[PDB]
Amino acid sequence: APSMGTLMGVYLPCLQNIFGVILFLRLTWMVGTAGVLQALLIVLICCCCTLLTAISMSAIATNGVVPAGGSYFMISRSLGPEFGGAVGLCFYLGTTFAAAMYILGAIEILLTYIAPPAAIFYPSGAHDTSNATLNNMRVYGTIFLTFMTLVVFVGVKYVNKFASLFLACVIISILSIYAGGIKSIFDPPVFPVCMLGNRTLSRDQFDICAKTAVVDNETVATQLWSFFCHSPNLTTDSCDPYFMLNNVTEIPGIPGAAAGVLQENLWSAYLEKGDIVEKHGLPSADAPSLKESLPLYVVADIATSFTVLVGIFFPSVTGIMAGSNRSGDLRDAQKSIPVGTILAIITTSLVYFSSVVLFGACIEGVVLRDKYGDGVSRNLVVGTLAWPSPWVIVIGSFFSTCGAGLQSLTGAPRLLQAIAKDNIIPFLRVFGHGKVNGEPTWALLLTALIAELGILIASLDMVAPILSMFFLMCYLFVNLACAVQTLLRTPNWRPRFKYYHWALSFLGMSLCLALMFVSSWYYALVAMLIAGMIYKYIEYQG
Amino acid sequence: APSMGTLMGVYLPCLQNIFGVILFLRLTWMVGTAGVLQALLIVLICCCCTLLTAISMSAIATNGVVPAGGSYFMISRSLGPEFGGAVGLCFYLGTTFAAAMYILGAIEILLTYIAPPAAIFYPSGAHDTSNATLNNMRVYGTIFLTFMTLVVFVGVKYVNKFASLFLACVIISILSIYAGGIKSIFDPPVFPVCMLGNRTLSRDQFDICAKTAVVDNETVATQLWSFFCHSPNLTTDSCDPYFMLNNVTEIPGIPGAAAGVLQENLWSAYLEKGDIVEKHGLPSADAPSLKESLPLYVVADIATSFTVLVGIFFPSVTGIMAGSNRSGDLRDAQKSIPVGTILAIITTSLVYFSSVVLFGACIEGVVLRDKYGDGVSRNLVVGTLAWPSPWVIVIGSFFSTCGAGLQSLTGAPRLLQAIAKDNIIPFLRVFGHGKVNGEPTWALLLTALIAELGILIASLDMVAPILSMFFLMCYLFVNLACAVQTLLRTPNWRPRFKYYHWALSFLGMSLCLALMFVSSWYYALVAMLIAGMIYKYIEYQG
Ligand SMILES: *[C@@H]1O[C@H](CO)[C@@H](O[C@@H]2O[C@H](CO)[C@@H](O)[C@H](O)[C@H]2NC(C)=O)[C@H](O)[C@H]1NC(C)=O
Ligand SMILES: *[C@@H]1O[C@H](CO)[C@@H](O[C@@H]2O[C@H](CO)[C@@H](O)[C@H](O)[C@H]2NC(C)=O)[C@H](O)[C@H]1NC(C)=O
Ligand SMILES: *[C@@H]1O[C@H](CO)[C@@H](O[C@@H]2O[C@H](CO)[C@@H](O)[C@H](O)[C@H]2NC(C)=O)[C@H](O)[C@H]1NC(C)=O
Ligand SMILES: *[C@@H]1O[C@H](CO)[C@@H](O[C@@H]2O[C@H](CO)[C@@H](O)[C@H](O)[C@H]2NC(C)=O)[C@H](O)[C@H]1NC(C)=O
Ligand SMILES: Cc1csc(N(C(=O)CSc2ccc(-c3ccccc3)nn2)C2CC2)n1
Ligand SMILES: Cc1csc(N(C(=O)CSc2ccc(-c3ccccc3)nn2)C2CC2)n1
Repeated sequence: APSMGTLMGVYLPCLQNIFGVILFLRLTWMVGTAGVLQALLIVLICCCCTLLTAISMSAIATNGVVPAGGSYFMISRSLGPEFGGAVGLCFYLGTTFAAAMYILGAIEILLTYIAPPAAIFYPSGAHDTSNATLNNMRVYGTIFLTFMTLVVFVGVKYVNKFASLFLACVIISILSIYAGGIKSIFDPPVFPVCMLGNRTLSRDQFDICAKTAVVDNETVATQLWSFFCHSPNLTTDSCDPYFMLNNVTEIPGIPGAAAGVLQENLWSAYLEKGDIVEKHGLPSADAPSLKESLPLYVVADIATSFTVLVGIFFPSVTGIMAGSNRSGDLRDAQKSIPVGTILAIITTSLVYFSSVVLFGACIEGVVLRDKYGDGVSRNLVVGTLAWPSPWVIVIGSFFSTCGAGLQSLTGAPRLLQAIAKDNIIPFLRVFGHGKVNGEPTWALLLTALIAELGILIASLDMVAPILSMFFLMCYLFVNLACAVQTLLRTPNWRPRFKYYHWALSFLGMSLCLALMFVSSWYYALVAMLIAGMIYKYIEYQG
Repeated sequence: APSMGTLMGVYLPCLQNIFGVILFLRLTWMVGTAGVLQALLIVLICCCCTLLTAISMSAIATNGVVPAGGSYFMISRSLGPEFGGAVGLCFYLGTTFAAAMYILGAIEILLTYIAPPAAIFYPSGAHDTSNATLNNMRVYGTIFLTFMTLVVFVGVKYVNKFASLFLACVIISILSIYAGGIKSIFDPPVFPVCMLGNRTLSRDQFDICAKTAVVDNETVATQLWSFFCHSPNLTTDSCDPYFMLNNVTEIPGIPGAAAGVLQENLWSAYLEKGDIVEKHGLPSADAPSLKESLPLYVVADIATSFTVLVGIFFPSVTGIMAGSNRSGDLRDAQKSIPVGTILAIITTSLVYFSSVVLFGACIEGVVLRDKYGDGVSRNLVVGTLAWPSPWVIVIGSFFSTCGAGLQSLTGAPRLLQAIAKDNIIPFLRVFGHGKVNGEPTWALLLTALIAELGILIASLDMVAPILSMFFLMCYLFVNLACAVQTLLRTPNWRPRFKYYHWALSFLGMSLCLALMFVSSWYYALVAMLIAGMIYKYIEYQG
């Protein structure tokens, strides 16, 4: 018999789950590659679909009748059980796999940056190859998932504390990054980046960045010159003409917040796979490039385009259902779910916009698209923006991913119990009537096993678009259910009196159905096929 | 009401399906990497498991009661329907996917070698990237699969003709390769291979193989010297010391059949990924190797070991069920299936052994492990062994793969109909009572759709071990069923009177159950789980 109210019941969980980790790490890459304007447009599109879905859900919940079950109950009541069951099952699978991926990301964040100094779990995998890190993940993520499932098994009263602490840490990290940005505007930090000609080269091989140097009144080896130039004598031009013709120089990578940098970084620059990231302002002579010289540069990892960028970014904006599916507590959910969801979504969108604009206007353009940090000692560029130190941002990202995973894991069992509580799927009957007070039991086991299988895979990033397709399908179905319910003599209305809600819901449904289509039609077809199969099975069961 | 007799009914299909294409292309790689002795041992192990399964099947069929259905009916009658249904379903899936992979391999053989000159289907894909070839396959394989399904739909009376022609072509290719081997023993061909120091380098960049040459009474550019050495003047040692210190030379790659080559090629040589294949007899100085010089060599593709080699080779020895599942024709199958299966299996094993020994004793060891042909103009080494020309061997391989795919496609519907003919699986009832005369109809559609999905994947090589696991599970279950049936008061006995059949079946079952385990336990666990799920579903249906 829980009742979590509005603020903690539906606002904090949604905001905490929405943030993810894309803001801390991939946001700089996106802004650098697509420019400020295109990044703003893409974030606006994603937030627009999410806000339209939230508004449709609020309109549906205005009736104040949802007793239990998340969006699945609403969809089943409005449209019909046959579609509602399939949508709920797909959404539950997506939520479980998203929780698994969040936990994996948190574990890998911890391994790479959190405590690599403590052997970076070297005994766990010994770093023989990528398999070593994969095993380290497969073990540590499982060790953490067991604890997460154990904690979530107890009533949510003991779950909201950890989520609140994680959200507090994430907010602290965001405030620190903004303070670092303002300080850089008032006092730029130090962050040298090595650029030869007008290109950029990873500063991980040579100790110093200079074609020639003088030690003991004599020319030096110039380790940089040693690479791509095997002649250790100054009076020699044997190696590639690029070194001799072009010139090497060092430029700040974090010139702070200034009008010039932001204005120069406005437009976008998409590069195909294998290209070399190079600044445009400074000069560079043209000469043939030796094949061996290619590795000693900065090369794009994947092709860059608006559609691919939108597909990559969209998942970071999902998870608005944390406060929707969770309905056991929060008495009088009618007056709580919509306001909380809208507030959290709007705050997240505003923070995303401000962060993207600041990143565009603060950091040097060349560094931004230098993904993986190979350009500068592989260290986190955004971390240096943090006021105190990169540790604050790294720990913030780790806690954010862990908390998002925990919130998704907590949410999934409620939806599973709601689906099974109704005799809609014959073989899910046992997964109902959990512990007293309505807590989900005997379904937490199923969700935990699903997450454990996902962890055992330890490569869920391969099937990235499947979860996005599931989430978009659920949102589109919610929008359509709201539209039909309003059409079919729905008295539920906000203070504004009009029929424009029909058009709004249709616009959102079309918008981020085409969104999923452009993201990956290849997997959208598979997701639609799975939904159809579940719908046919439901029809057979009747 | 068909009756195909013994020879054509059960012998020709099994033998023509067993051959595959591994003999023509990968056999040389296996013999070169693992040596003659280890290749003989591995082929012996695979053929031993296959022959033990065949003998167990013959013992079971000695009762002369199998009216219809392949190994599934035997297993269900002996052990029990619960296991039989699951084993039959897994075997049917494996056969369908094997047919799809065979058709894909045939299409890719045609694209790469059959008719690349006819634009190599350039308009189909334009060769923009690997996606171009993938689309070419996805289209041509479907175009061929539609025709294959259409032909197989008609009674087998119109199917055995194409299989007979394909088997005739394959036998012609085998005879040609043996004749070429004997001729090389009596008259070695010409096949220069470029070796620097004691290593080997692909002869695809430079026109001639010589560190220096004289044209117009002057030193030449020496294109080979241009690669890895960018100084175009003879009086210069700027480039890597390997070229100057070591010496480059040309050696025959096909010295014919001689005692020395075979004796020197006896022992094995396993190399880890990234290694460089080098001969042992000739000398080679030691000096540092430049990083850029690495690509201009011959590098192993994957790690080499006995277990991985056995796992790779085993699928080339399966398919002995072609004459077993097909039982609609061949009246009095009791006196036909065992003799035909044993004869075909023994002939295939003998041909494999002889071919491996000849390959070991004929071709130069260095070339053998030069997979993909990059060592010598990417052209098929085994093709040059053919007496008339490589075209005979290439067409033989293409026809062999096409025929194997066609035979598997023909076999699958019979097993599907047999499974559905019995009300064991509730939802397979519709897939029964095909066209008159017992021909499979309304199940050929399902098998064709499964094959079409596999083609659309066009990358079935990724899940290679799954089909191997399915086949090994089916064979092991057949062996266990034979053992139990003989134990449970089975009067079926051959002229030899003894109870050693129990021990023989147990030995085979253990042998190539551990075979699948060593091949891939990772996927063996998944296959076992799928079989258990099918068994539980069957139990529920009762
Ligand atoms: C890299 O070195 C070149 C050297 O030419 C610089 O271009 C100028 O070249 C003239 C020719 O002797 C010199 O007198 C100038 O001193 C050079 N300019 C400078 C600033 O040194 C080129 O400018 C150098 N790179 C950069 C970024 O300045
Ligand atoms: C860095 O330098 C390159 C080349 O110097 C410039 O981009 C063009 O590159 C082509 C090479 O095919 C040159 O022919 C052009 O002269 C270069 N400038 C143009 C086309 O305006 C550019 O300065 C930089 N390239 C980037 C930033 O991608
Ligand atoms: C590659 O060239 C070397 C050159 O040293 C050959 O080794 C011998 O070196 C001496 C030293 O001058 C020469 O007089 C000999 O003529 C060289 N031998 C030969 C056969 O030319 C080395 O033998 C050469 N490579 C091969 C495979 O013979
Ligand atoms: C080809 O040459 C290599 C090296 O010259 C020989 O294998 C050994 O390689 C190591 C390199 O670390 C040398 O130190 C040894 O002197 C080489 N010979 C040995 C260990 O007996 C060998 O002749 C050839 N390598 C092959 C065939 O793999
Ligand atoms: C060390 C590190 C750096 S960056 C990083 N990352 C993360 O920590 C995120 S892992 C992740 C990815 C996707 C999803 C997801 C959620 C909902 C729907 C679809 C997908 N969830 N979680 C990933 C590469 C960006 N790890
Ligand atoms: C151009 C070319 C060269 S070599 C080649 N190959 C082929 O043509 C064979 S494609 C193939 C592979 C596996 C199976 C199979 C059958 C039964 C059970 C498990 C696997 N069937 N078919 C493949 C790489 C060797 N193509």
